Amino acid sequence: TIDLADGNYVVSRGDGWILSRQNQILGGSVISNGSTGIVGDLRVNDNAIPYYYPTPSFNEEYIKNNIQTVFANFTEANQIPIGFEFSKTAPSNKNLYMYLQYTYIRYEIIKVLQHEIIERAVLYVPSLGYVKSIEFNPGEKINKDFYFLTNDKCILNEQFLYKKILE
Amino acid sequence: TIDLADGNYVVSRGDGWILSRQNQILGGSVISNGSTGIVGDLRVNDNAIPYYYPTPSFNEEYIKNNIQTVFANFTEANQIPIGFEFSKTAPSNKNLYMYLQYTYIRYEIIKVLQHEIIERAVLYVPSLGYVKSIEFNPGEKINKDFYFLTNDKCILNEQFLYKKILE
Amino acid sequence: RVLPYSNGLYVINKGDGYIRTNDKDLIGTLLIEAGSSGSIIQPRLRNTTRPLFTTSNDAKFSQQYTEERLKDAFNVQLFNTSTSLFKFVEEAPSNKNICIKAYNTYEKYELIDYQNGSIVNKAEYYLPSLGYCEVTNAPSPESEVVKTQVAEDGFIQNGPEEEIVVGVIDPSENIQEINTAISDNYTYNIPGIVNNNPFYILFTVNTTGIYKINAQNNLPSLKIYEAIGSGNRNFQSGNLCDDDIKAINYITGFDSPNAKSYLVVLLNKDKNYYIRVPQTSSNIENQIKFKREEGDLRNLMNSSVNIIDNLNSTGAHYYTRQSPDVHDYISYEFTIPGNFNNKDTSNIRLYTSYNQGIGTLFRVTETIDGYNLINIQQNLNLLNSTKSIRLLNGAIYILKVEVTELNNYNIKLHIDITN
Repeated sequence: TIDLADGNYVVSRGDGWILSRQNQILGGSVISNGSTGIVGDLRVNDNAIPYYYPTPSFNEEYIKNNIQTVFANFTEANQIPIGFEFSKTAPSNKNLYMYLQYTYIRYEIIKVLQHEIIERAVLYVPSLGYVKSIEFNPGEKINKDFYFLTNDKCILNEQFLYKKILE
Repeated sequence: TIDLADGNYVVSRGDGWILSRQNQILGGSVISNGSTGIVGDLRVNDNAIPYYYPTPSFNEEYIKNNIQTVFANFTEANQIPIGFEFSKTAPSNKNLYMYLQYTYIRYEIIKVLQHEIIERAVLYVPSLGYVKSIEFNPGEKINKDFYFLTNDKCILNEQFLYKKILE
Repeated sequence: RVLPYSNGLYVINKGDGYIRTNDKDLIGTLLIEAGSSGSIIQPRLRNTTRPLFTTSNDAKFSQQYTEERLKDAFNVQLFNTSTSLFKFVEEAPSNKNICIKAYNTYEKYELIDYQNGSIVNKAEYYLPSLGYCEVTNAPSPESEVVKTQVAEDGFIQNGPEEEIVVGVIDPSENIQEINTAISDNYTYNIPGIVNNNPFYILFTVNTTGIYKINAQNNLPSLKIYEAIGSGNRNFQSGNLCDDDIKAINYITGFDSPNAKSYLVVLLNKDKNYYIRVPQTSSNIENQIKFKREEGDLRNLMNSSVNIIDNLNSTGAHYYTRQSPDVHDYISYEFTIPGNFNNKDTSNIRLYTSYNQGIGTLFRVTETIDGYNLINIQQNLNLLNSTKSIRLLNGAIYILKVEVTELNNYNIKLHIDITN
């Protein structure tokens, strides 16, 4: 129940979103005893793919057009490659595991009626990445929460940046 | 005279082999007064070449096939490039010389008869590299041993990993 | 060790950092003279990478398929191409040389047909990962050489211990969907096109609550599954949205053919659920009734209510069913042989042979609104229970069993009646 005038709004939640079940897809490297690991990535037109969750009334096109008019235009931008990498050094006693996960911006577009949200379509367009380190002795049981994101989330704080879709 | 049953064995000696006369082929860089040098390499299909020393009864093919069944399959693997590099910083008083040399794995395949080795064919397939530093004032005579490997050797410890060739 | 799992397809992530024996996977060792530093880089000059795959059945569990199941389970994008890159770097101390060696690695996925107590099919998919590296003191090159025999082909894990399982929609079972969110009641007709095969029903609900879901005449027996991570992302009030999720989590339900059952489950508005109707067999038309239960029946929450119509006037009876996991529930609605005097009784001992449970006993009265459970006995300890109770002939009761210790895949319930 959100305090806005009846109508359609375009909305940016954060950079820094990450998706259910998708930790570990890219693989992960394991490094031991105070050597250093550096995993990183690029961006042709795989990383580049955005994920659309449309609704009746908010078709893919509608979404794309409408958020590219307000915010970061992505189709244009993710043609030029950009890189990112992380550099984790291990302690000397034990060894550690680090794996790469792609971060996304969460755009969504919302129908409001009666200070209430009746409908929401969502677009995740890929930003950069994020790595998670963990130190382990072999046999040491690990928290399932570490390897499995069970519900989408932002690893940064969210936000709610909005614009009314015009008539 | 080695304690094995009559027959043909496939054998891995170490990673870390380096070859007679071949130090300095790649060149070397000379860096002075506490600046830092970084030499390194890649691997298209030059570094990629393996060196075969076959015998009657152990032809190139025989060798290739037989060690790729047991060990690191190289023809497949050395199509994807892999890099390596080294970073030597010089002292501040004097200046130094560092040169690059390719390391190899030494595979060999051996006919044994009477707890004795009657025959041996050899394959050097390239692994990564190795650099040798040395500090010098000009005029300072250098040990010929430093620039010239007179007989093949392993710069790591050897090993002797083996499998019988089947019938 | 019991590993109850409501039979079907499961893909597991058995962990990262796997390598093959005999350094089939070593990139190479390089040796770092004291006071220098040295790295080994996978730059991805060339993308292509090789996964490794082995299966019990090529015909069923083909690499293409077992790849698709990873898409289903973890939305894995790429299988033999990574643009993601790795390097390992090390500095040697000034006293001694160091030497760093690097191996390529794999995440190890397992794909499983787990039908009815045992894995009837299994594939192992080794997905190319991002490295393992060992740093050791430089070995003395004079150190003696041990004639040493190579090892059996296989795998070593260097990553931390991991095993995380994900249920997946069986691509051979169709999906049918209910576009309208279920509100308070809803009756669904099994369409033509399912042809009495198994299939899935995707649906959602409007306001969150407890629902009784049965089929016509509580037959066939159903299962319900939550879809993982549903209902963040898109939503349209009143209807469902696809979300794009075929990774599923078993809530409750039997796999048994021709057992009579109804499900009683909690359902949350911000999630999507699949139901799995099994092979119909029958040529008559069937239906799935969803009712929202606001009454006493919420007591059976996240239980499948098993139906026993068939008691003999006296004697031993038993009812073997897939056991739920520790701290989940199986329930049992039974009506006791004999006409209802309201003074007549039959003596009823309720044992269980293999697993322990907390049994809860209710008398059932039914009104036009719904069941009413009157509370008869609590805290009953079932495992080989000496105990008995006099129940009323012709009256109808429900036993709700919480599993406490899980000692066997099936839970066998006895109703041994005396007079």
